[PDB]
Amino acid sequence: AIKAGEEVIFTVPIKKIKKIVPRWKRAPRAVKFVREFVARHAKAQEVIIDPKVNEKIWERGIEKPPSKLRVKVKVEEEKREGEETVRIAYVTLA
Amino acid sequence: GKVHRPRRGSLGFSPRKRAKSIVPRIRSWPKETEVRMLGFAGYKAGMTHILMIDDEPGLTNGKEIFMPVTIIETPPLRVFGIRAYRMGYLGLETATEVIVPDFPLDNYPAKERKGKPKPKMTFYKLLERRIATLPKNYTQEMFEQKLGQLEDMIKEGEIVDVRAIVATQPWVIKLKKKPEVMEYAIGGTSVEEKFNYIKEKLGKELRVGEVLKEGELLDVIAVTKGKGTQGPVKRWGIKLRAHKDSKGRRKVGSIGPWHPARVMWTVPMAGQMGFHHRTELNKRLIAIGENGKLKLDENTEIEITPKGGFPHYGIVRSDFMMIAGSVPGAIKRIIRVRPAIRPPKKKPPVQRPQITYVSVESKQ
Amino acid sequence: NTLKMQRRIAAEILKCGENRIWIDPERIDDVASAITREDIKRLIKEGVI
Amino acid sequence: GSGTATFGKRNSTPTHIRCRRCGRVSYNVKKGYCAACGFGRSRRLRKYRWSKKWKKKKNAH
Amino acid sequence: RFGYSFQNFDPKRMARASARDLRISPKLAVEVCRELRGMMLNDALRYLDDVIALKRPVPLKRYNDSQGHKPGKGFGPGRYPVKVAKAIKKVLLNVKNNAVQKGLDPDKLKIIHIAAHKGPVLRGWYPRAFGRATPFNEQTTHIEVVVEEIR
RNA sequence: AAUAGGCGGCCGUCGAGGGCUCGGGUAGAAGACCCGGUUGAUAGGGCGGGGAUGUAAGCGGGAAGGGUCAACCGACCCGCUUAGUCCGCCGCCCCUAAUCGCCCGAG
RNA sequence: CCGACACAGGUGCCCCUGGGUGAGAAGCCUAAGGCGUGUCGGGGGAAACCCGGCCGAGGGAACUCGGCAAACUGGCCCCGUAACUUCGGGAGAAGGGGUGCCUGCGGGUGCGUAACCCGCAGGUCGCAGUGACUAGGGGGGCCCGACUGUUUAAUAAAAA
RNA sequence: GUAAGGUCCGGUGGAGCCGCCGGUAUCGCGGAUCCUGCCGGGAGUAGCAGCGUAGUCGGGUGAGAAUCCCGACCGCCGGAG
RNA sequence: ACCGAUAGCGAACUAGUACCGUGAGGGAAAGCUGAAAAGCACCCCGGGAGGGGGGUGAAAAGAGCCUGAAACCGGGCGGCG
Ligand SMILES: [Zn+2]
Repeated sequence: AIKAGEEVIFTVPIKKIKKIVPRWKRAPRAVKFVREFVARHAKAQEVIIDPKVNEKIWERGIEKPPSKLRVKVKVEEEKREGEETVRIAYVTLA
Repeated sequence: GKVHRPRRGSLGFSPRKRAKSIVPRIRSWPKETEVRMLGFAGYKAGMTHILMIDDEPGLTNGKEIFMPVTIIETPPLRVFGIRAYRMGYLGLETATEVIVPDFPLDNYPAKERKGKPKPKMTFYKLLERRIATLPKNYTQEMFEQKLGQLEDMIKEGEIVDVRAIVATQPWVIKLKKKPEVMEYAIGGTSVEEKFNYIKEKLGKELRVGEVLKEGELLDVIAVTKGKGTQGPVKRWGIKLRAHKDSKGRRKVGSIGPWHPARVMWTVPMAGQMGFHHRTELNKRLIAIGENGKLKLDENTEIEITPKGGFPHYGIVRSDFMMIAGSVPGAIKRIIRVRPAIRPPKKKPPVQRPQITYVSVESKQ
Repeated sequence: NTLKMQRRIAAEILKCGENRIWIDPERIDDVASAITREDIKRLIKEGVI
Repeated sequence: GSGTATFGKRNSTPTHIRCRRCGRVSYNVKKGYCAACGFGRSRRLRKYRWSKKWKKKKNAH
Repeated sequence: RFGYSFQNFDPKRMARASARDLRISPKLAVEVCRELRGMMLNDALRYLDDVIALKRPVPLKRYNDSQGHKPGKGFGPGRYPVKVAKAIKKVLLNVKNNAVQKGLDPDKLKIIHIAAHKGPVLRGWYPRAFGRATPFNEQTTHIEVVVEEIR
C-alpha cells in the first residue's frame, strides 16, 4: 500500500471508458474515472485532483480525452474531527 | 390460398429460452458393441483451415480441397466415480454410486511464489469448487467395501446399466480452477464388463487418444453464443415492412386474426436469442494432437497454435481435437462430443486423411 | 453576497464588457465588503479588480 | 392562422379606454364615444330596458 | 394531527414522537415503516443510514409498479427512498431523545409502534396542450412512532 | 409430473450451505448466469509476441529558379527509417487492487 | 408584451454590424459583446424497438397506384449547342476539356516595386485540387391554362 | 314490527327535545351521458429528449451545494442568442 | 302554520366584491374556540417547521379552534390465506 508521506506514479487507462459513454461526455467521464481509480488504488477516502491534470484531460475538447494518463499521487492522513483517520490523496501531473 | 410461402423459423426448437445449465447435457447415447467411454469433453480453442486430399465419396474425391477446422483443447479427464442404474416403474433410477477417496494431485501447475513453499494441492480441493460437500474421513477400506456391494448387486442382477462419472481438469491448461462434472455411458452388451472397465479406470486419467478414433464422425453438444434480446427480424427472419411504414419496419405486421380472440404461440415475437442448447450431427474428426503439436509425416511436427496465439484464447498446451467444420458455443466454452448417433450409409473411412497444409498464420 | 453589483460597476468604470473583468479569487471577502463606487475604484487601483 | 398566432397582434392601440363620465373602461377611443354610457355621443346616459347592467350597480334587480 | 393510534401507551416505560405535514411520498413512507416495524432503535437507525448511502435496498410489497429487481435474495422490487429515510431518521432521533429524557436506557429501546398517514394536500396546476390546466399536487405525510424499553 | 421423483455426500435434532460487498465477462434491459478472489495471473502496470496503417519529429544533401547569379528563400525529393503512432489480441513477472466487513440460515 | 404558462407561435428583426475565405448582409472559422437558464441530473457495449444521420459487395426500378424517399449533377474559365418560334426566345439546351501548391516573366488603370484585375512558361504531390463549406440532374411525346398574379386562415394551390 | 320503521343498552357531545289528538307542507332517492363538494384505481406511472445535446477542476458562503459566488480549462451565438 | 348557510335575495362576511371578455355584457366561493385568552410560563431536542415533558381549562374546545358522519388511507386485533 501507500503510507502517508511518499509519492507514487500511476498510469490511469482512461481508454477503458471511451466506448461505454456517448462521445460528448468522455472528458467528464474520464475525470470521474481518474478520481475513482486514484481513490481505489491509494485507499484514500478523499482525492484532490489538480487543475493542471484536469486541463490535461480537457486539452483536446470534451470528446477526445487522453487514452493513458501518467499521474503522481501523494497520500496524507488528516485525522480531522476525530472520525477515525481520513486519507487524502493529491494528484499531480506526471 | 393465394400466394404461399414456408413459415418463418422452426417450431421444433421452442421454447427459445436460456439453457438450463451452461454444462451441456446428453439425452441419448449411441448403441455400440466396443467397450469404451462414449464421448469426451473439451474447451473451444479456435478455428483455422487446412488443405487435404479428399477421401469421402463425391466428385471431389482424390483432389486437394479447402476445409475449415475448429481446434478444441482436451486435457485428460479424471475418472473418479461409478454410478449404477436399475429399472424403475417409469424409467431408469439411480441404484447407487461410489467415488474414490481423496488423493494427492500431481498435475497442478504450482509456482514457487516468494514466501511459503509450493501449495501441495490434492483432489477434493479442486472438486469442492463444484460439489462443495465431499465425504469426510473417507478411506480405502470403506471405498472398497462400497465397490464390493455394488458388484454384488450387479451379480444379483438388479443393475441394468452402469455409467462413469468424470471431471475436467482446467488447471492443467491454466484456464480456470473450478472443474466440471459429467457422467458418460459405456459401450458393450454386458453390465459386468462395463463395470470392470470403469473399475479398472477408477481414479485415473483418460485421454482422447484412448477413446476416440481418428477419422470417425461425431456429434457435438454445447451451448451457443449469447445474443441477448433480439427482435423478430433477427430471431425468426421475418420480412421487413414497407419503407413507407410510419410505425416501424422491424416488427410483425399482424399478430393474429379476429378469431381465435387470442394471440397464438406460433406468432414470431422478440425474446432471448443465443445461449441455447443445440446439437450438430456428423462432424468428422480430422486429427488428434498431443502436447500442442501435430505430427504430419513422422518427420515434421507443427505447433497448432497460430502465431500470436488464438484470439481471446491462450496457447494450446495439451491434447486437442481438430473437428471439420464449425461447432456451437463461444471461445473457452465447454463442448462435449459423442460418437455419431445417426451416421449416413456411406461415410468416410476411419483414418486420418492426407493433409497437405495447415494454417498457422496470425488469426488476429 | 453574489458578486454582481461590483462586477457591473467595475465594468462600467473600466469601459469594458463584464466578461472582461477579473476579480482576485483570494480577495472575495474584500470585494464583497466594498459597497460604493469609491470602494470599487479603490479596489481597481489596488489591483484586486 | 386564426388561432394562437393571431392573438400576438394585440399590441396596437387598445379599442377601449377609461370613460370620464361613467368611470368604466369602455370608451371607444378611435370613434369617440362610450360603449356603456354613451358619453361623447349623447347628453343622456345610455340606458336600455333589456340590460340589467345598470340595475346590478345598485342591487336593484 | 396530534393524536396517536396507539392504545395502551405507558408513560413510565414508553416514549413517543411524531412529525406532521412532511413533504415526502406517503407511499414510500408506508413502505419504509413496514420494514422498520419491530426493530430495535439502533438497528433501525443503521438501516436508515444504509438506505441513505444506497448500500441496502428497501423491498416494495404494495406500491411496486414498473420497478426493477435488485441483487440478492428477496428481491423482488426495491428502491432507495433517501428523503423518506432522512425524515424518518430525524423522527427516530427525536424519539430517542424523548426516551433518554424520561430516563430509559437507549440500548434497550424497541420500536413497538410506527405508522405513516396521508396528510393535507397542497394543490397546484401545470399547463398542458389544447388549453387545459391539470392538477399538480404535493401529498404530505404524517409519521408517528412509540418505542418501549424491553426487558 | 398433486403418484409434487432417484441417488452419493454434508449438516440439525452451535450450525452445513448461502446472500450483499471485491476484481472481470464464455452473460446481460432490472434480475439472472459464468470465471477469479492471497490454496491468486481476475483487472491494471512492466516486458516480450503477433497485428493496423505506412516511413514520424530533427538533422544532412538535392531541387524548377530567383537572388548583387553573393548570404539567404523555395513546392517537392532522397538517407538515418519496415520508421513513428496505436492496439476493445495473446504469453511471462504478484509491482498495485481482488481488502475490512454485514445479514439470512433447518432445528 | 399577446396567446390561461418562466408557451419552439406572434408582435419587433423596427434601426445598426470587426478579420479570413470568398461575387456576397451566403456557408464555415474567429475578434468584440453575451451566455452555459432554448435550466432536472447520474449509470451503461445496458438489450429489443422507435426517431435523426453515415456507409454498404453483385444487379440497377425487377419495388410501388405512381422512381414516394433517397441518389446523380452542382462554383468558375474555354470550346460547342437541336426541333420549334410570336425572331424576343428555346439556352446555363444537349455535350466536351481544364481547375491544387511552388519558382519566374508578360499585361491593363495607376506617379508607384501602393491597390485591384488579366495571361504566359517551368517544376511538383495525391485516389481525389469548386479537395472542407458553398454548389442545377438531363432529354423526348400528350392534355389543360397564354404569361407575372389570387384562392377555401384550420384536409382541396388546381385545369378554379 | 311481515315492512315502512319504533324503542332500549354502552360510548362521544354540551342545550335543547319528544308521545297523543286536530291542521298545514319547497314532506320520503339508485339512476335524468342529473347539479354542487369531497375522495379513489390508473400511479410513484407518463412527462421533465427531438428545433441551440455543456460542462469539468481547485477555492468560498452555508445546517444543508450537480444547480449560488470567484479563478482556469472546454464549449455555444457571433447580419444575431 | 315562510327558509335556516348547496336553503333564503346573486351577496348573513372587505358582494355586484374577486375574477372572465376588445365590447355590449357575465359574475363566484367564503358564518361558529372558550364563561373568561385564562391564547400554553419554564425544561430537552431540531437549521427551522415542529416534536416530547410540564402548565390552563368542567371539557383542548389550541386558533389548521362547536358537534365531527360517509367515501378514501395507515396501524392493531378476530377469521381465511
Ligand atoms: Zn362611459
